[PDB]
Amino acid sequence: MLTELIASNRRSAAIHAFVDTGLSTHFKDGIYVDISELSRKSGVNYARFSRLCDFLVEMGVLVSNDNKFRLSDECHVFANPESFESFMIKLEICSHYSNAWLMYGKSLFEDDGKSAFEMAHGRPFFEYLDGNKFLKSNFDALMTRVSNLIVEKLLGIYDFNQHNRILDVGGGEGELLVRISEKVKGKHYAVLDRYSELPVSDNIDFINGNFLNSIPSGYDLYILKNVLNNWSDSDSILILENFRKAMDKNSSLLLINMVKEPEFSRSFDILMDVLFLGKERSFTEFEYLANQAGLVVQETKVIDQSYSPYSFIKLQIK
Amino acid sequence: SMLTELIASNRRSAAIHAFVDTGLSTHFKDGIYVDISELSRKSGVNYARFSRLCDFLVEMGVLVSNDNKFRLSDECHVFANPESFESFMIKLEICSHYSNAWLMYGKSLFEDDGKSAFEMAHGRPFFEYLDGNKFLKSNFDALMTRVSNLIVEKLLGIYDFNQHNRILDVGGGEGELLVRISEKVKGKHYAVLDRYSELPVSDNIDFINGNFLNSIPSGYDLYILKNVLNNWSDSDSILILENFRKAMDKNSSLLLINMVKEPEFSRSFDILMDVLFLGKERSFTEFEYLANQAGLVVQETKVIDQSYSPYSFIKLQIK
Ligand SMILES: Nc1ncnc2c1ncn2[C@@H]1O[C@H](CSCC[C@H](N)C(=O)O)[C@@H](O)[C@H]1O
Ligand SMILES: Nc1ncnc2c1ncn2[C@@H]1O[C@H](CSCC[C@H](N)C(=O)O)[C@@H](O)[C@H]1O
Ligand SMILES: COc1cc(O)cc2c1C(=O)c1c(O)cccc1C2=O
Ligand SMILES: COc1cc(O)cc2c1C(=O)c1c(O)cccc1C2=O
Ligand code: NA
Ligand code: NA
Ligand code: NA
Ligand code: NA
Repeated sequence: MLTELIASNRRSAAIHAFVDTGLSTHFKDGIYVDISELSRKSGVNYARFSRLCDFLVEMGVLVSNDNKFRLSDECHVFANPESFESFMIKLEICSHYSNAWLMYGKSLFEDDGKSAFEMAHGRPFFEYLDGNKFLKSNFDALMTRVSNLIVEKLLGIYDFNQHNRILDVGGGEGELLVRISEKVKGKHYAVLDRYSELPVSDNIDFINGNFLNSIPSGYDLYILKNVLNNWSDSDSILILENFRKAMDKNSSLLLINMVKEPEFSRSFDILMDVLFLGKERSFTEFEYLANQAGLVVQETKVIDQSYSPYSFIKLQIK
Repeated sequence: SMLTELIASNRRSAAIHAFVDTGLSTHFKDGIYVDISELSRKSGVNYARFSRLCDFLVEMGVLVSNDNKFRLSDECHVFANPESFESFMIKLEICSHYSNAWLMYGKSLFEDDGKSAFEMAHGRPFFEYLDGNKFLKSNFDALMTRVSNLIVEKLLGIYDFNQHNRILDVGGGEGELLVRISEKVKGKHYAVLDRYSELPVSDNIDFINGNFLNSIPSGYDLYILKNVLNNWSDSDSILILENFRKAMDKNSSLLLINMVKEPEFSRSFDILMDVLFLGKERSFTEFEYLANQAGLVVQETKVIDQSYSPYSFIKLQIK
């Protein structure tokens, strides 16, 4: 078993070959595929692609019957190139992620606050993405897709209608607030991120800002989704301090994050270390940082997403 | 979820790599419990960040956690020894050259030029490329030396090497298999053929710089071909075995020894052979077919059980 654990990478690489080529897009709506006919149609090598299909059956990605193959129920997402899972495998084993992982070991002996990613590429993750269209488009697309998947549940567990002026900080392409604004109308909607060129969307104010320097005041609802996992404890407190300075007594901050729970994998925690010198935090750790910034936890809920549990934390100023 | 953690399979390999390649794992010898605060003080590794990696290694079953200390699992004792095959395996498994080969795998399936994904990434076939890369050649040859050393006792146990006079190991690399056999089976002539820019030296071994695609030398009564055919197409595999038939007389024997594909075990190795070589992991049946096409007869077959994989042992003579 230990040699196949060492060879874990091979599972990721096999899925990449199947999905990144678009071969998986021939397996829509649970159809059984004749690999002989797929080979003639697409010009993929029959015998060598048949061998990859056998390894995908072993992995449980494909199901074998009547001398054909279908995607498993869970793996229907691989037939859709717009699926978050399609964008995830495109990034997971890309050359930039690989080269960052190869600096991980060395990064554990350095104290200069440089991520494994920065050691490999010469700039921190988001600064590097500014000059790399492959990384930025695919990463921003992944975040747009997971945002889209949480909007319904989020609207369900919190009354957005009470609020007037809403700012999503580090909101990226602004998918979260665009989808919220279609359901909760007649509000003011703003999205802050790092924009070389401002996005444009009906009734969205896009702001080019820096949440390490300042959060703009005069909003009664702030959102910070999947940002703190990219930052040290020190940088996290600084971001939360900037919220406290921007917020008055009536303001609310919705802190929304993939949350660390003992039953689930630590693999994401380690990726945040490699890419950002960040971490996946528990409810307790998030509460500690918030208290250090002079904020108080007024509500906590868990949102069950398919891939991971999510922490919903409503914060107000002390 | 299960699907997102399968997509993230690479993270397991990378975590093991960071733990072993740094030599951190060499602090966990003899199943001792390590205090990560002490290890940090001694080695200068970040306590908090290394403690998180240890928790992932516990999840994987590489480490065992008791009273805020960590030991290697019984199975993973090998990670504390930098001479172990497993140490060399993880240093190659996610190295930049293997990674870049894997990123060409999908594209390689639409080409019919007989270029491996490795050659598409690097501009030369695997072994030709290793001639100009000491990192890959030294670590690959070291891995092969370690797995050769692990099979020698079982091999001597299942075959009578003492009946033979002149022994050639073809593609024998650093010559570890014949060096270890020669310490237990004395008074013989021992030769090792491979691609040598400079000939290795070892008491009573004749190292030959050769090419088994062009010719194999006649005048030996025992020939060995271990873990070579998995690096070659069916066509090139047949050519290698024909070259043996042309080298052999009716009294010659060839021992064809290979990791063998059985349905109970993972297809992951078969796919690696495609990526690196346009090779494949073959069944007993497939090996016997290639041998028949080359004009060789199966005298004997056995299975050798190694910890990680089954091995095919096939004795061949000419028709
Ligand atoms: N200093 C900074 N100021 C503002 N935004 C920043 C920033 N550093 C990083 N970001 C942004 O932080 C985001 C992290 S990814 C999270 C995106 C979005 N909140 C979602 O959950 O889907 C990226 O969009 C990145 O561009
Ligand atoms: N054309 C060629 N002629 C001879 N040896 C070759 C060759 N092409 C590759 N090789 C050798 O084939 C070997 C494959 S790895 C097997 C090594 C050894 N027999 C063992 O089992 O441990 C390598 O040592 C490589 O250098
Ligand atoms: C670098 O990857 C991420 C960074 C984030 O800030 C947030 C997420 C990710 C992910 O990779 C990710 C993922 O692969 C699957 C589901 C969710 C996420 C993130 O939220
Ligand atoms: C390129 O990898 C190999 C080529 C071979 O001819 C034989 C082996 C290998 C391996 O990679 C390998 C491994 O990773 C772990 C255990 C055994 C082997 C090979 O025998
Ligand atoms: Na296609
Ligand atoms: Na990612
Ligand atoms: Na050469
Ligand atoms: Na040898």
